[PDB]
Amino acid sequence: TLQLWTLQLPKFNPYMDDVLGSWDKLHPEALVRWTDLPSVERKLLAAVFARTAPDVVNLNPPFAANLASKGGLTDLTALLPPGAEQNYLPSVWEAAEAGQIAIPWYLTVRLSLVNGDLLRQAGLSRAPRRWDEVPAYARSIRERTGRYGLFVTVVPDDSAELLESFVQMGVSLLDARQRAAFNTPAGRKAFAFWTDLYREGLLPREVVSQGQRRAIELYQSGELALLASGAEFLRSIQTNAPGVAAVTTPQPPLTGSDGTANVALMTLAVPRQSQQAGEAVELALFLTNGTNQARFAREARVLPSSLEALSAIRAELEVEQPSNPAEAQIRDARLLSAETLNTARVLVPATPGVKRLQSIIYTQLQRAMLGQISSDQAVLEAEQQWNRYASARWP
Repeated sequence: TLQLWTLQLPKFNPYMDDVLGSWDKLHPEALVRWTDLPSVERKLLAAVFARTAPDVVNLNPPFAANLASKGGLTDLTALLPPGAEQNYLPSVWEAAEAGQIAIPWYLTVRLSLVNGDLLRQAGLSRAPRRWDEVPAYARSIRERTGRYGLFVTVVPDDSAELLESFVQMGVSLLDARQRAAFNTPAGRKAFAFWTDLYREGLLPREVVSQGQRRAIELYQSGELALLASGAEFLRSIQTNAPGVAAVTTPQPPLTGSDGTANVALMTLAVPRQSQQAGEAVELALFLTNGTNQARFAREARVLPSSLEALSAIRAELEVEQPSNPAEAQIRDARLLSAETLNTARVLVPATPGVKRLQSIIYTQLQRAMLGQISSDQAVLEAEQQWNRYASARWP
């Protein structure tokens, strides 16, 4: 039997129950036992210590790089059928220094869910689309409505949107040698950007202590004018808070002057300890073929990495006839995500130790937002702490 490990998937039990069921009908010799987890490295280490490593593991570019730098992922090129990469988007297939360590699965382009009713209360007609327009926008929301314009968490190991904003703001995080590269005019400007927003009462005070689940809660309460989220969460807004969804419009995500948006890549990898690597590759290919990826794109309102499924999903969206405004809203969001994908890139560099770097930056930025140190003081402390870590790991 094979053990499949997926990341943060309750709402998608029926999808998994059918596709894995189909797999079990096709491959009775390698039945799948599925476990979904949130905190992934601790559980992989325990299974590998017991010499019971899973066969297919769901990863993202940052975590996949930490594992592959240590020789833990199978080079799939040896086992992949010839012309298997032809079935995937080339930009996302090549998004995996240790060879081909992962097969692309699905991906998400997050949009700006804008509360249009809060905008009219603030005397605004639309939400900003670039970060240098965020302060003026946030002030108008804060003073005329009392609500908050946006919510970006600085809890060290929560969402990476803050670190992604650094990249969108032109900040260079690491050089070749893995040394700190953000003590630059861009990095100091980015640190001051977030410090000044918090100190001026423009951000919710709990951004230093709560993650995107609080942002979700604030938007559904009508207390957040812009929520960085995808199409799938829009349907739960429709059910949980119809008053807010009725005045919600999907909008392009916030970017920097370069325009690039972020895309969250989900992949499937085969640990080197796996004793059924060939069957594991077959399972990863089955989960990511045209039919299964298209079906998951519909049920999850997500974008696939399969060319066949991506074109099929784009085609269904262009000719979909929604029966009510709710379905039309969901169609508008999914279509905007599919259109944004042509300009979106992966922004957190798929390098080892990026979560250590995120934690150091978020911690120092947090000290500056609370007024315990200056912004430049946070930059220096972050730079020196990262170089402490980087000299020990990569001398």
